Amino acid sequence: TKCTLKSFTVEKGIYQTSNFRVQPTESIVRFTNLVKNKCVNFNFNGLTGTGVLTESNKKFLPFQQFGRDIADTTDAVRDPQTLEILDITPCSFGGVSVITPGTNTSNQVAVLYQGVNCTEVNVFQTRAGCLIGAEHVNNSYECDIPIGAGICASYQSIIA
Amino acid sequence: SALGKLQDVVNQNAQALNTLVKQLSSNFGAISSVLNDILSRLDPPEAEVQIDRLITGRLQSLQTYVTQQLIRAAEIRASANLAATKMSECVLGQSKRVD
Amino acid sequence: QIDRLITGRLQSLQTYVTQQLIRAAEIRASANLAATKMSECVLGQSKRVD
Amino acid sequence: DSFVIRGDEVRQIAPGQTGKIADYNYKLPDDFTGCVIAWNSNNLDSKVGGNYNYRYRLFRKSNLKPFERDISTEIYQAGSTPCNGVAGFNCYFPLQSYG
Amino acid sequence: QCVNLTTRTQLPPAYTNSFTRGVYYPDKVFRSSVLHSTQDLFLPFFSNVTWFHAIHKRFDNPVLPFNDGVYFASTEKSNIIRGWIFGTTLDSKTQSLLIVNNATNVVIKVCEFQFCNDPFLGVYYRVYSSANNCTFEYVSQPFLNFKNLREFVFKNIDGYFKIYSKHTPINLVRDLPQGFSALEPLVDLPIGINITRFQTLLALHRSGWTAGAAAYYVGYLQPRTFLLKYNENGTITDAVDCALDPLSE
Amino acid sequence: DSTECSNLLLQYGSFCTQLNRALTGIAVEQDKNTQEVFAQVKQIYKTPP
Amino acid sequence: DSTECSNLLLQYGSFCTQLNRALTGIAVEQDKNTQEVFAQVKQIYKTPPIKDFGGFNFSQILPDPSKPSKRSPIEDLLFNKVTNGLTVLPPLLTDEMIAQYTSALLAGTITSGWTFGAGP
Ligand SMILES: *[C@@H]1O[C@H](CO)[C@@H](O[C@@H]2O[C@H](CO)[C@@H](O)[C@H](O)[C@H]2NC(C)=O)[C@H](O)[C@H]1NC(C)=O
Ligand SMILES: *[C@@H]1O[C@H](CO)[C@@H](O[C@@H]2O[C@H](CO)[C@@H](O)[C@H](O)[C@H]2NC(C)=O)[C@H](O)[C@H]1NC(C)=O
Ligand SMILES: *[C@@H]1O[C@H](CO)[C@@H](O)[C@H](O)[C@H]1NC(C)=O
Ligand SMILES: *[C@@H]1O[C@H](CO)[C@@H](O)[C@H](O)[C@H]1NC(C)=O
Ligand SMILES: *[C@@H]1O[C@H](CO)[C@@H](O)[C@H](O)[C@H]1NC(C)=O
Ligand SMILES: *[C@@H]1O[C@H](CO)[C@@H](O)[C@H](O)[C@H]1NC(C)=O
Ligand SMILES: *[C@@H]1O[C@H](CO)[C@@H](O)[C@H](O)[C@H]1NC(C)=O
Repeated sequence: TKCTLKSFTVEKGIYQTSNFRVQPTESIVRFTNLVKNKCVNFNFNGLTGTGVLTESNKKFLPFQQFGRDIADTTDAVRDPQTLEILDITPCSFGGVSVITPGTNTSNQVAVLYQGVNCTEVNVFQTRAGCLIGAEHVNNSYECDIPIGAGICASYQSIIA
Repeated sequence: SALGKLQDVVNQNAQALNTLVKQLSSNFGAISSVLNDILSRLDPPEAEVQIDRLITGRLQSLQTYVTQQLIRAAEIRASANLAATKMSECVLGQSKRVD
Repeated sequence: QIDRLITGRLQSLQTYVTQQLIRAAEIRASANLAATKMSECVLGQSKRVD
Repeated sequence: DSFVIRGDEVRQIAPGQTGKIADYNYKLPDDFTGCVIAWNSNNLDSKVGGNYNYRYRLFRKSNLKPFERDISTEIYQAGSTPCNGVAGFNCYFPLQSYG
Repeated sequence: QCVNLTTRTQLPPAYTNSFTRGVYYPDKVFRSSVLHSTQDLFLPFFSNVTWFHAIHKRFDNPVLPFNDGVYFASTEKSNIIRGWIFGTTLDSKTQSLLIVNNATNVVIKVCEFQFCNDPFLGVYYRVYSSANNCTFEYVSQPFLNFKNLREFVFKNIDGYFKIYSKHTPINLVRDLPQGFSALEPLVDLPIGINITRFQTLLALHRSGWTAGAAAYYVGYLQPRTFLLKYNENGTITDAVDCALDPLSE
Repeated sequence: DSTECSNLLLQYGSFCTQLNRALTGIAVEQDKNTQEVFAQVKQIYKTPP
Repeated sequence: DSTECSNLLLQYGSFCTQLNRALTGIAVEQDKNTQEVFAQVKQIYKTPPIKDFGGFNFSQILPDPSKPSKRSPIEDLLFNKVTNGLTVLPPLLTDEMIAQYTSALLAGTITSGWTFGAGP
């Protein structure tokens, strides 16, 4: 956060500092074996990309090979070896935000991975994303540092 | 058409996001709109030029999107300031202001 | 050569459209003010000072 | 950097060139600054019986880095059969001399 | 072997309306419940398509310019239409493409053939004389009141020959039925040759000769934009011609 | 009227559509502004003679 | 994910930082807009259980206990009638809390007049 803000003192707040990427683990070329449910680099008949290949309920017509959504992005594909339909979910990219009080007060921080489930990264799951380093409490206070979706963080340790 | 004002904002935001996505399919004068195809078909001295063309086109698209988002944000901020004024003066009190 | 002319003219047109949008926002604010004056000064008597 | 090459290979002493001595003998970076100097030396670096003192790397597994020198006189495996440091079928010396 | 057919009856060619036919899938991409605007060689809606008959004495086998693509509509019963003749000069000087469907299979050949002036087949109850230099041969599975409707689209793009086809069960007696049916892509051929002229291949019925009852329609493909509707199951159910009228525009 | 220029311009995508849409929005906004300011009555009142 | 593209993109400087900062300013501005419009009371008021308002009926604007969303019938109808590096940040105030703020404003203006906007 100090590196991003170009300052040695950080004011109390939430600062988006980095971009979480689910790194591709394997390379699947189908024209090797096929690996599903993982963020892999797929190469299907010259069409390459990175994604999670899951089972699809979309029934393609026999002449069709790839699938596109409204925004013309490839979200469905057919494996050439075995004629099955696979959904290509994009890997869980997210924004890494750092929630901290003032450095005059404390050096404790919490990390928010925006729009990322907590199983794909004091760990709490919010609709905004996964918050690591903040203890979730059942009490309600005024909002000090906004997290989102009704979640706020404060220092009293860091609580959400 | 009762709730057209909110639907226009939703449609404009969705259409701007869709246009920003569809700008990725344009090559902007390069041989292809895909970076992988350029990196696999050409050596780095010419792939650098083609990637530079794609970079400047996509950067121009992103700047255009951010600029129009800022203009729409100013419009929405004006509407929200008006809504806060109506909340203070029409709901929290009785207003003598005509219309 | 046409690529250079196209990028220059497209930049000029984008600059013109951006300036027109900002001026349109200013004129819209002025028109909203004028509609408020039409409602509150012409169609009624206003207690608002100035 | 001083060396002796052929007459047709002087185009390969340049940034961003694809070629044979560019890949396996002498590579220049894409951001190279400086000057390449070439002059004919048929009167000095040639013999009527054949001047074989100048050698080039005919065979290598991979392209060089910029400003990388390879003087290793190890054998090359040009086939499926391993060579075990001995010349033979599809086993060639990497350094061959200009005639 | 060639035979001149000298028992034809002179009649001008007919014309009729295309309605909303001739649509095909532009690519191999599945689309679900979305509207896609595409610029390609399409057949114009409600266009003037040339109508040819085979009835007894009518035997319509002329040579027509290919242009940028060919839409072939066939109101067919008993399988009289068997194949097509593709080329530029239709002689041994150039290389020509032959499409035939005999009693067993379909044969696609790119060779230097000597075409007859009147090529035909025959069924008992003769299309070339020579073949010199062949470069491509491809044997495939058979594609096939008027009971059958056969739609075909032939395109020559970048040396690729695209054949799109659709089989439709109809019960209309004379003209083209009014409806919507998108043509699936059937086969892409790596031919890489120039084609500017085509000719239909018919089959005779012998019991001289008799022509079986068949009717076919020729339409020409033009570069235009279509707005295609894709349903939940991914089939094209409706289309809009962007250059037909201002409403569809 | 240069067709080569338009063919090269199609490579840049929907910039032209965006600019036309923005200008159309401004154009309808001006009529909306005049409608909001001046058309505040649905009855055309007349002074006595 | 192209590293060569990012290496060439570093030549253009801090354009990406400016775009992200402008979008972040817009994103916090939206939450500020919602805060200014709806969070005008710091007391959450409730209507009495007996809806005896001298014949005045507010059932279409008061929250419906039968609905799980705790919205008014009018608010429920309004919510039903409105239908690559990109992320959508959730709003700070959820629809339930905005509905709760409107419920507090309605309860204040029904039970207390304009007095709650100027003091106790
Ligand atoms: C069928 O008729 C055609 C046209 O009348 C014949 O083609 C001609 O054949 C003669 C024979 O030497 C040539 O001199 C002409 O140049 C041909 N004309 C054209 C336009 O090519 C054809 O030969 C006839 N078939 C048979 C079997 O005789
Ligand atoms: C207040 O208004 C509501 C809604 O108009 C009334 O509820 C209706 O009551 C009648 C008979 O009691 C029913 O037939 C309707 O179906 C009800 N409508 C709804 C939407 O529930 C209610 O009676 C009114 N009075 C009070 C005291 O609540
Ligand atoms: C089709 O063309 C013929 C002449 O080629 C013409 O007589 C006829 O009227 C045309 N039909 C339509 C529907 O335009
Ligand atoms: C059909 O044609 C193919 C090749 O031309 C041939 O092998 C086959 O025997 C033919 N069948 C009949 C029934 O003529
Ligand atoms: C084509 O056929 C003719 C006649 O058989 C022959 O003379 C010629 O060499 C052939 N051309 C090629 C390229 O084989
Ligand atoms: C294709 O054939 C036509 C007619 O014979 C001719 O005009 C055209 O130039 C040919 N094209 C090529 C590329 O040979
Ligand atoms: C799509 O397919 C399903 C079969 O699962 C069928 O029930 C439905 O009617 C089809 N819809 C259309 C529009 O064809």
